[PDB]
Amino acid sequence: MGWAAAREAAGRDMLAADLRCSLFASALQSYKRDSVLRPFPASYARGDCKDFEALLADASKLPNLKELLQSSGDNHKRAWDLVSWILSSKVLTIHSAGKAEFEKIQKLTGAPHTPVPAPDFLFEIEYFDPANAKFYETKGERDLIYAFHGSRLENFHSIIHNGLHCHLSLFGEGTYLTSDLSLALIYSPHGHGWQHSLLGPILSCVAVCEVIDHPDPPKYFVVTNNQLLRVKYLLVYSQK
Ligand SMILES: Nc1ncnc2c1ncn2[C@@H]1O[C@H](C(=O)N2CCN(CC(=O)Nc3cccc4c3CNC4=O)CC2)[C@@H](O)[C@H]1O
Repeated sequence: MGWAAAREAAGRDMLAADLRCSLFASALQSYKRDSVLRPFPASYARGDCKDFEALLADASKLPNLKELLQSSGDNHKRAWDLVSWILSSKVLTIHSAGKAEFEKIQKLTGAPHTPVPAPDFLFEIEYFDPANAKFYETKGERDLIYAFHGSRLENFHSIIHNGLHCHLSLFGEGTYLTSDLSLALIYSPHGHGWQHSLLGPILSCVAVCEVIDHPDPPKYFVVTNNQLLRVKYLLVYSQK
């Protein structure tokens, strides 16, 4: 996606654009970047060779999104290229939501049984076709379940773009979900986001999943076929 298209997208929802940059920074900065930074910007790869040192360096030169947008940049050329890539997707996009939807989420997942904190920011994932149509076609007459999934921040760039995978032979294969946000949170410790983020530099992210209902101390449950679920919301918490 081009620079003018990037500037319109970022201007329409800066906190959603900022999140996508913060989640990219978190994956990039992680020692696990080789595996967690997927999708990877092809501009920073030769063949199979990913140049994480070029990418880490260029990432650390990105100004905050207010500065990037207010600066008429042909000098912020490398930054625009990178932010344009970050905010591009033909499959989905992300939308800032108000805590008028945290009420909705709570109603969908079920009233909490244990004290829980309120997210500082909430975000919804909009899926475009064929992906969107495919999900509802798979769903059919079956009703949708809403459950939480906690994870380390460096995993959310890959979780969002590639979806939740199923494994990591051993113990327990499939994705673990819970209707108690207090259980999901123990799997979502604070991680390092982006120093120029409007959300703040240290964040915790919890996913809300749309689960197609099929026979599948707080209670939890496991989803083995990954065609039956998708991240629909993101609960973001900033450390103060
Ligand atoms: N596309 C992806 N990119 C990077 N990580 C991805 C990914 N898709 C899934 N994952 C990540 O894989 C990790 C994974 O398989 N794991 C890690 C931990 N483990 C058990 C476990 O998940 N238990 C478990 C138990 C109860 C509740 C919750 C969890 C997790 N979240 C919860 O809310 C099972 C194997 C996982 O943490 C997940 O968030």
